[PDB]
Amino acid sequence: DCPAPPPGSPDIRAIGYYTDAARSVIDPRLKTQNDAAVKPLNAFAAHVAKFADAYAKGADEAAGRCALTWLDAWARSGAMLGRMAHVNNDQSDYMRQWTHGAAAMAYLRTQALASEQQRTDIETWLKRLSAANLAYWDNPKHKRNNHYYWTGVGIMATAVATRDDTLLNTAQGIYRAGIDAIEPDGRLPMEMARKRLALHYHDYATAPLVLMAEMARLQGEDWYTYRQGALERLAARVADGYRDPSWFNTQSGAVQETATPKASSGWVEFYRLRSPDPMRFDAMHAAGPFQDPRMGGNLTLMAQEGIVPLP
Ligand SMILES: [Cl-]
Repeated sequence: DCPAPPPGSPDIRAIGYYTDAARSVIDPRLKTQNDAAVKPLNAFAAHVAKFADAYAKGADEAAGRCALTWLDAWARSGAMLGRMAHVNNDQSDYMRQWTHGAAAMAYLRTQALASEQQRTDIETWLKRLSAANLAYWDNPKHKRNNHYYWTGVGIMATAVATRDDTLLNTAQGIYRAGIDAIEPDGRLPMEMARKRLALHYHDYATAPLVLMAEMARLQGEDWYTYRQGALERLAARVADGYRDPSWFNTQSGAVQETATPKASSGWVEFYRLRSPDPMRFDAMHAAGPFQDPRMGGNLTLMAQEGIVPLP
């Protein structure tokens, strides 16, 4: 039931796989190469989320403890705190952002079961990852698109799990940077620049923003009041776009790739409970249930049961 914690190397060597300026067309050879290079990272995320979801079913404290054993093993090896090797882009940094998010979400969900040593080990590691991922964004040449918002997932989950007001403020700034970037017509310009993937990337940018706001409810706060309505305009564009892509087609200059909502689209499971117009999200909700390790696991269940199971 609990496989051995897998190796948590300090180092990452991921491979970018888009061929065009708009990062909208995939080179399948490079995608296959990247998949193999980052398999340990994706496997770690998938398993800690699987264990957290199993813990959330109840009567399975062993599953929660399994997630903590895996997290503690990576914390003790200094996983991801070494070299972010750069081959053709910053894919290694993006992988550290997403994997920190998965790890921090799993810790947030399972930490009630942590030993004293596991809390110290894991929290120290998650704070070191927060600082390292934040520092990446100090260079203004790193464009603060959806990768920046995704960085906020791990920072926010670490902030809540450690009750760190400084990290909570940092995460709030990242969330608000995304909200502030929404234009009156609902677009996020850096995601609209992704041609046939413009809808996909508006969905993918919405995901971490919603998840951050949902984690803020764990501290009693309602982040949807910040620039209230702006996130709704973006979310409504996404839902509309799955029905009729004509606005994304015109504004992006490309016919959108045909796709069903999946995985991280499960932000809708939370957001439909917050929106003033919930029923407009029914068609996206019907594509569920939604699971994404980078968001903590089963979004459909967490929206009903809460992100953190209670003991
Ligand atoms: Cl290298």
